[PDB]
Amino acid sequence: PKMGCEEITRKARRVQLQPTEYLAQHRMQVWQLRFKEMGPPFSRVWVALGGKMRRRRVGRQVDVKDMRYYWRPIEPQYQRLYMSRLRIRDHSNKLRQPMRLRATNADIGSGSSSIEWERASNRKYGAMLAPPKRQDFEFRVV
Amino acid sequence: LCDEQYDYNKTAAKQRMKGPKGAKNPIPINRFNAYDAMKHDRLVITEGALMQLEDELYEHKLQILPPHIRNQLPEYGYLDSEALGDCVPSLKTIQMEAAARTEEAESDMYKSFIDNPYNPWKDNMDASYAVDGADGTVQKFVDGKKVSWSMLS
Amino acid sequence: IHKGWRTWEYQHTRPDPRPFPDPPVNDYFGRSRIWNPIACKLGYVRKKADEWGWPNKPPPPTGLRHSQEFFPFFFERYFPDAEVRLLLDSVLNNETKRPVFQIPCSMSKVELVNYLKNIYGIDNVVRVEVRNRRGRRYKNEVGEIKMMDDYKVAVVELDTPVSVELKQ
Amino acid sequence: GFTMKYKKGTGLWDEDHVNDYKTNRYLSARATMRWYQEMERHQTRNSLNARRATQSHNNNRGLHHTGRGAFERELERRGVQVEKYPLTTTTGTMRVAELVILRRMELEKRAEEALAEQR
Amino acid sequence: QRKLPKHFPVVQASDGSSLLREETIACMERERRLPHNMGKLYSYHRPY
Amino acid sequence: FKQGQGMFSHQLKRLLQKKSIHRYNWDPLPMYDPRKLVHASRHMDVETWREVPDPHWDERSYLVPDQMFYNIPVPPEYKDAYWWRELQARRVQCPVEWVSHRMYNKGDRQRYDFQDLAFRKKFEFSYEEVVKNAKDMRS
RNA sequence: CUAUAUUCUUUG
RNA sequence: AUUUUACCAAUUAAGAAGAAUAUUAUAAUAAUGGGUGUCUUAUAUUUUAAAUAAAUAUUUAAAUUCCGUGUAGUAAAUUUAUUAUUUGUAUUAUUUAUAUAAUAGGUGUAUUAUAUUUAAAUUUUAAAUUUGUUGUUUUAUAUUUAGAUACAUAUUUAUAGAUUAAUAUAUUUAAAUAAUAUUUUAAAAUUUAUUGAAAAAUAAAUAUAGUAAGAUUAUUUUAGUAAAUAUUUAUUUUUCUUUGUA
Ligand SMILES: NC(=O)c1ccc[n+]([C@@H]2O[C@H](COP(=O)([O-])OP(=O)(O)OC[C@H]3O[C@@H](n4cnc5c(N)ncnc54)[C@H](O)[C@@H]3O)[C@@H](O)[C@H]2O)c1
Ligand SMILES: [Mg+2]
Ligand SMILES: [Mg+2]
Ligand SMILES: [Mg+2]
Ligand SMILES: [Mg+2]
Repeated sequence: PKMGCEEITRKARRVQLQPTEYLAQHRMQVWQLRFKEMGPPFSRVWVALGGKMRRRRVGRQVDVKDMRYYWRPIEPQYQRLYMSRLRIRDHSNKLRQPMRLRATNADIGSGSSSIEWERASNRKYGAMLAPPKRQDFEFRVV
Repeated sequence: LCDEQYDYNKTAAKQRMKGPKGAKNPIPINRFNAYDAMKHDRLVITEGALMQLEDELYEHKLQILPPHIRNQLPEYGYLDSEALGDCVPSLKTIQMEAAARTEEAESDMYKSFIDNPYNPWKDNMDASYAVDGADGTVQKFVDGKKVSWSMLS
Repeated sequence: IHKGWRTWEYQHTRPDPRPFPDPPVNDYFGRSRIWNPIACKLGYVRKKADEWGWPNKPPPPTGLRHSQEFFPFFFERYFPDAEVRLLLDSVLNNETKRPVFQIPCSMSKVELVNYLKNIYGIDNVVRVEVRNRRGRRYKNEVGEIKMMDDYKVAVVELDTPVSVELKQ
Repeated sequence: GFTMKYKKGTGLWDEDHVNDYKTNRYLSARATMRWYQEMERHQTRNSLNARRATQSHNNNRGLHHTGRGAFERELERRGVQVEKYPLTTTTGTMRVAELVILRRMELEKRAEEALAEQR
Repeated sequence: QRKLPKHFPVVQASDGSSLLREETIACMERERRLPHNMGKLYSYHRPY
Repeated sequence: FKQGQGMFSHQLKRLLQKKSIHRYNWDPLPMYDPRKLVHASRHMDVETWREVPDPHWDERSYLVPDQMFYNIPVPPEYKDAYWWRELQARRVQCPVEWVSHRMYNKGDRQRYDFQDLAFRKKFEFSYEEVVKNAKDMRS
């Protein structure tokens, strides 16, 4: 489940297709506020600023204070650790490359450039990232 | 050839889809393939089929060529086009000759209409354009008359 | 609903209730069998097919339906149906004053006497004793339980002793 | 939802743009006929239903089965062409085909004698 | 095309009138209880 | 008692499963009796002291449905108390759960009438009709 | 982390 | 003679209407609650109410308790839509049964160790668990059968960005554009809806369980031991020999 079963011969439940997660689910914005990734293809740092700052500034020294204003690469473990959440969209697709922090223009256009979207004149050539159309001078949502 | 295969559940979206997961437009069974070629030994091809194959694969093979070669195609007479009318039209199938004569027949209803597909935008090079400052719009004018159409919502 | 179940993974179909209902038909062919008082649609609809054609024919005026002339009453008055049958072992070669009849259960003691008077011409009947015996149940060789129709045993007491002789 | 309604008849033949996931490798002599039955009844069922639904719906809205109202009813009385683009009718689209065919047959006489003249 | 499933019994007159169908059904049923033809039963559970 | 090894309690578990006859008895109106409103608002003819059979009465009249009468004529001004059994007559005559299947599939939303819960087939063409209706338009 | 600091500087 | 010592052995082809209108998915045309062995009567046969549901939806952006929340008409009645017992065993695939038994009169020993016949020699039940790595605990009578899911692969039409907090800026080389999955069995619990007595029972869910746990299916193999280890992969950096470094 066997041709004898009183279990299966009386219908109970029927399981449906299960919905998939948001394709971008794992690019969480708490990363996108803190860091930014910089790099040439196949080598890219994520860089951040330092916190020692907003508790005690005074009395310490100016050098140790302004060692805080530099962009710095995150430690590689943390970078691998955060990148790993971006690598889980395709396992066993070895020929792929991980998702970036901020969506590039190719990654915006890829969702309208398919052959399943070509009749959708909404969301073509990017829409939701442009400012909205001026509404009819009598336009009202009531 | 084959039609492009579209997937309208590529994410999960429609749940009451029974289906498989994947292309929702699989190649139908009466096409030519490797399996049924390997099973049956003699391949019997009618000349209509030959002509149709060559016809649908022509542009395909032309695009593949390196660009210093594609430039010589018009010089060699490969690219002579019936639409432009440098040659007499070519041999087509029955159905395509039917469609073609259909358009030959229906080309006369678009003459006096400004949306004529066979002569669109004939009014460009006598046209004036005027930028409105009260609300951003650029409106077309011919003979002081506003030709351009403000869109509806 | 402190916590919502995952209901989005089920397609919509009603599961069978686990204390599953048994089928309404009565399988017990024994002594203690109960007639079911509950009336389904099919009873009334089959009535309606029986009395007048319900699907096709238009219904007769109520005055007819509720009158003696209405067909199932008409046909019952002028074409009665009863199997009033006799156990022979009561009337065989012994002289017996009390023959024993099998009777449809819807007959009274009076209706039997009327039956025997007007049809069989049996004009002396002191009285009738009545039993209701559940029909005879038997299994055949496949084990199909079958029950012959219910009957009424009437001991019918006469004035003159009656025998039916067997020539040996 | 969005199942791509616009691609339904787009295909050159009757059997494409149809999701056919019930199938086999080898199709027998009558399974093939079954396939050719299924496809054309898939087109015909879906077309005749879409005819019936709208004809019935137009009839329930009190107008002509075409969706052609009283106004357009008046225009046809007065001999006015009622629409902008008079697309080819059924009889026309049959006529094209047969004239093409009747060209091709004649040509296949002439070619026959041509080739027999050479050979 | 059939107007009743193949496995339904035919209960009707030869004319096709359904006038008597309940009598016919009743008859068939009392007949399935105790067939008139029926020979000696070989069962140990016997009506008498 | 339904719990036992006895056969009476064996029947009662089964016999009690069949479904009783259902009709929709739509509620009585004891205090507004529509059938006595025929005698409302009628002029008297004073010779015979019977009612005057006014021909204007029967076009202003509002027909109040019920089960054991066909319809009951009522003067219009009094129609407003009968608003519920106008909605019970137009209703489908069952629990809506029995007929609910008309609702869920798409083809039966378009072909069936849902106004104040009357599930009833709209007018719908046969196939030959559809064919000859689409044929004489040459489409 | 939230508030007060709003120029290259500053609080809990 | 009254009597031929004691001990020592298996593994079976199956005799047959005792397996088919068979199991599962598949049919986008019917459908007021199926009830036969049924059958007056309805004062006693009423289920309705703008909400996520027997109606179940084609992207990765922006924004929001910063950290589980996200894609908008595709054509306007247009063809994703709740189908079904025969006008093909309906078609296509898929799965399938523990009724049934002559089997052989003796090869090793005969004063105690345990299969290989020349005698001897040699032998602690495996798994999991323990990391002071066991002396502890749990499972296993046997035969047969059921039993658990990360895509080891990308051939011509064809094209790929860095940067600022921001506005901006522009010296400056790649690319096989697809996503759908993620062990397994188990608490004490919770929540919802009924019944009963003066919390219990019945019916629904896939709650969580590295200090509770237990299982996890294919031998004859071919590189070692933050820091380690593992997978894929990289550098011929100088001496007399030698060196796994990344
Ligand atoms: N986003 C848009 O608004 C949008 C998008 C694509 C194309 N268009 C085109 O813009 C033009 C007008 O748009 P709108 O929204 O202002 O009006 P509309 O298209 O909403 O309405 C136009 C009216 O004129 C009819 N019409 C359209 N094309 C016609 C034609 N070619 N010949 C005769 N009648 C025709 C329309 O069917 C309708 O009756 C049309 O070509 C429309 O298809 C507009
Ligand atoms: Mg239907
Ligand atoms: Mg057997
Ligand atoms: Mg044990
Ligand atoms: Mg096994």
